[PDB]
Amino acid sequence: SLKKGPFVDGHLMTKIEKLNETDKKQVVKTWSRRSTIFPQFIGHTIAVYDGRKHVPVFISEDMVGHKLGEFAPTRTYK
Amino acid sequence: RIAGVDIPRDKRVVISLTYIFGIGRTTAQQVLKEAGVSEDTRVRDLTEEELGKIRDIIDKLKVEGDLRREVSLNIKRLIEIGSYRGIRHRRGLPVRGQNSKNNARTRK
Amino acid sequence: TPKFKVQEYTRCERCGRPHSVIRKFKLCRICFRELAYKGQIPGVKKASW
Amino acid sequence: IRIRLKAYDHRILDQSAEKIVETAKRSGASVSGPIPLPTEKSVYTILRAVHKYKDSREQFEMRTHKRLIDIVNPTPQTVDALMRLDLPSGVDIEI
Amino acid sequence: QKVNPVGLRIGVIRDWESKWYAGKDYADFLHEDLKIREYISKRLSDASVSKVEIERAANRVNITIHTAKPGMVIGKGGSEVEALRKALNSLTGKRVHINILEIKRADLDAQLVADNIARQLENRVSFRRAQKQQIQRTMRAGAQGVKTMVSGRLGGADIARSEYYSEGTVPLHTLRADIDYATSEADTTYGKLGVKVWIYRGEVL
Amino acid sequence: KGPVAKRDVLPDPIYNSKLVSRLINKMMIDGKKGKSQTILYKSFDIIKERTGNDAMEVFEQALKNIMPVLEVKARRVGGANYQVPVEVRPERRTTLGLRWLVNYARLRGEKTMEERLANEILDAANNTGAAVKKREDTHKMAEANKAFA
Amino acid sequence: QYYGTGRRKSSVARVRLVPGEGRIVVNNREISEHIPSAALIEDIKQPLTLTETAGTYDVLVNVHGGGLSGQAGAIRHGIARALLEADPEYRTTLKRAGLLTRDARMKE
RNA sequence: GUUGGGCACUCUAAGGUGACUGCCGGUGACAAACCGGAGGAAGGUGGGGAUGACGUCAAAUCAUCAUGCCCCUUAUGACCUGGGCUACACACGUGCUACAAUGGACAGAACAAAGGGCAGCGAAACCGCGAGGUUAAGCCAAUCCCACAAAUCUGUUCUCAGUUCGGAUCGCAGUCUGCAACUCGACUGCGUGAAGCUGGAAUCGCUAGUAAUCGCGGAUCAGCAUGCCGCGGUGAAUACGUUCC
RNA sequence: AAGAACCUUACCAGGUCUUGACAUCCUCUGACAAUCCUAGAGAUAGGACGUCCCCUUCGGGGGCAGAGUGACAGGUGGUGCA
Repeated sequence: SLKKGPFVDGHLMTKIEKLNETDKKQVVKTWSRRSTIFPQFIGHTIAVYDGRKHVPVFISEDMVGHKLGEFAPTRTYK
Repeated sequence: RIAGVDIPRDKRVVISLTYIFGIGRTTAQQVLKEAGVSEDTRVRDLTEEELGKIRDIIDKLKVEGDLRREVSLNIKRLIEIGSYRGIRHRRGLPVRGQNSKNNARTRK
Repeated sequence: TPKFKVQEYTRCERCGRPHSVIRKFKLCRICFRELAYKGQIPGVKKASW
Repeated sequence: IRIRLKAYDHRILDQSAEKIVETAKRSGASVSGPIPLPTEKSVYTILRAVHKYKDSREQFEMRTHKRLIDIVNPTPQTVDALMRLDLPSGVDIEI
Repeated sequence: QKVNPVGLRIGVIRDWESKWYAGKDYADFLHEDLKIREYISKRLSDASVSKVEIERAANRVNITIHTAKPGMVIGKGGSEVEALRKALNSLTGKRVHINILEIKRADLDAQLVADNIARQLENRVSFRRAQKQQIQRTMRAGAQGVKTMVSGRLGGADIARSEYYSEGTVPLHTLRADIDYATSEADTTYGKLGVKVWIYRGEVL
Repeated sequence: KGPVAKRDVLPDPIYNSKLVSRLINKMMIDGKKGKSQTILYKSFDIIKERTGNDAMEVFEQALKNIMPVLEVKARRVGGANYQVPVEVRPERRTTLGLRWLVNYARLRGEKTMEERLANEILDAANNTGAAVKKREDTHKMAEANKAFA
Repeated sequence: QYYGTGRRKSSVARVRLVPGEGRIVVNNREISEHIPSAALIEDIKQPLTLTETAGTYDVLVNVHGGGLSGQAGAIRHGIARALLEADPEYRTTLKRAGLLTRDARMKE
């Protein structure tokens, strides 16, 4: 829902809030493709599971509001 | 000429505004209401005063190249993140979860 | 015993089969049909319409 | 007193009401004779798709037959006699 | 294939086993019934019971188990009955009753008949013979038709194929004809074999 | 084996003509008899306003000119391929009258159907247009191969 | 007054003739309001026209169910069936027009 | 009906009756039949569904299930998380909406049936452009709620245009459901407005409440319908004939 | 099988458990357990917190769980020319 606000897994948001205590530094691996990219994520590289491997996606400004799985395409086709 | 668009003369105003990119039926309806002018009058039968008022209301809206650019910078933005939707934009495939096997021809 | 309520799915409470289940009876089309025949389903008779 | 009877066989449901009415009339209270209420028709349609689109139909049906029995000018013996009566396993006696 | 004769003749000439109204309790009262009848089978696998009629009355659940061996069913002083009840009392949750009547002439009931043939085929009695005992017993019982079938690897015969010895008439054309039907599976050392047994027992007029 | 009876239509309430009703039912689309009842009563007011005659005088005249007298029927006994001249039964005359009237009225250039149907009736009544031509056409064709029958 | 139940489809018209001037009032409205079609109105009057009782009786119908066509047929049938209570001499003239038959054409 | 009001009618549904060539004309074995009478709601097999025989394809299913013997048996057992099943060069099926005017929009009228509901239906007020949100009436019920129709009829405007035709697609918008709608829901804004100017060769099917057409409800189901199953409304044309297939 | 987001689900990729998910017993019979703290993507974990089985002439047994236990259990892996 949209009254409840944007969604993010609390397991992930904790990991990134620990990095926000320090200066980015570590790179978080997660399976929460469904988590919304908040402003707090900006500057991080997030390792997101695409079904087999973790895709390293650098988080920029325009990526805020989207989900993490928008940047980790699950199906290979050329 | 309204928002840099020669709206047709013979057809009614509401219709003539639908040609203006960024104005549809319901926008044209609440334009002419906000203009305080009859929505049944004709473009050929309007006044230059009434045109001015219509033109003043439409300046508050994003229309034509202003809107075309807004839309185009979004196409930029999605191909500037390699998002699923971005890739679907550049590949010419459906971007909102439509199936491709058949019935995707508008995109293809 | 699923984690969330959504995951919980209707299974044939006799068969165990998780398909085709009739919420009134909690049976798949199969286990029901058979029991309907035998006539162990209080007032559910075969129809002609 | 207002009684609602519900059954899957209208025969036993009629034989019930007969006694419910007769026990109230021997008890002496005036009876509104068993109102037939709109019989409920739950139909269950099990389809087995053949060639995908053709589909062998098999329909089953449950009918709840209903009867309403009002008892006017009720008596102590009536209220008793109603609880005394044994309506069978296929009838639901609601008061 | 064919319509199950019972299937199409319930509430018409034959009756419900499960005699009870219940609205919101339907599934509770139903799946209970399914345990009760599945239990009495596994328990009384040898007592010649078929029509396990189940009535209900809030918490007074009655189970009539019609039995061709009623003296055997009761047990030594209601020994089998009482032990049966307490389990059912502890399983179902209610006051499980045990009214009992007899299946006079076991060869009139098609379940019992098909159960009899179920054992003969396990003990390796020639398909041929197994049926013929029933057929003739059912004739003398007083039945206007019979159609025992056995189908499967018959005698261990590599190729499975069906063998039916049919006497009298099997009037499936007649909705008022009392065609009993009962299937059964015969698990030998070559798979399983199908005991199907029809019995026309005089018209229901 | 025995000729099925044709369905007895009611008379058209304002012209008391079962012919006019049959036209309505011919014009009716998707069981919208209302649309067709309107169209005809609109078309007949158009005929009466133009001509001054009663629409019934014109419509019956229109049908006379559309209604076929002889038709071509394919006969292939051995070889043959004979277009047997067949006399149109009086029911099949009206059939083909109303069919052609409606079929060609729908094809006309005029904007509304009430005008299109009015103009096809007015043209049919003047022994001209397309629906009258169609009758001529099959008669010209029936006259052409008249040596069979 | 002379009562007669009509039924077509799911319509059920409780027709009642009363001494009047040929007014058909269905559920407290003039027939023209309730049934729009003229063709349907003529067909509803068809029993009154053949007995020549149009202008003799006020028809007071109570209808419920089906549509406008359906409602017509039930009224027609119910007028016809009301007239039979008014005068048994009409039976011959009604029966000739097929007005006393109940059209039992249900959906398949 | 809102209420008192026997309850007439209608409806509800238990039990009945009713169609039989029965009766009457002709006809013909004086009979059967046939032709036509009446009476009746029904006429000459009342109309629908239900229920057949012995068949064969060692037809199909060990991905309903079970199954004798194989195999796997720290895995050919099992559990989780993410993903795929929703890919798309294309093909073969099923289907829906358009290709306008007998239409589109605009408003005023309407007239349905069947079915569902308490872990719910939710009135009605209220809030928002809307989808929805608020709180909560009444009611597991012929009692209350969902539904209470749409096609259509009557006002009005556009005027045969790629169009107030058409709706795809995309951009930006919101709202529910769920732990979560990125892949991959539905719905509603708002703009955009593709193809389509009504589908050949060919092929199938259909004799009436049918074809065509317009809505409704329900199962499955948190949500998800251009599918399925009901239900009702409107409602045809044609059947001469057996010449041919 | 036009009611697959998860579940379903069988497939995949990776994580993981191995009387193994469950399953009969064998017995041993405790509590079983809720539980919420910490992890983890979650399973899988360790534990914060939390164990009282009832019936039992109070022996045992019915259980449930864990352990032991044992063949097995269990396979959408084969064979529909078993």
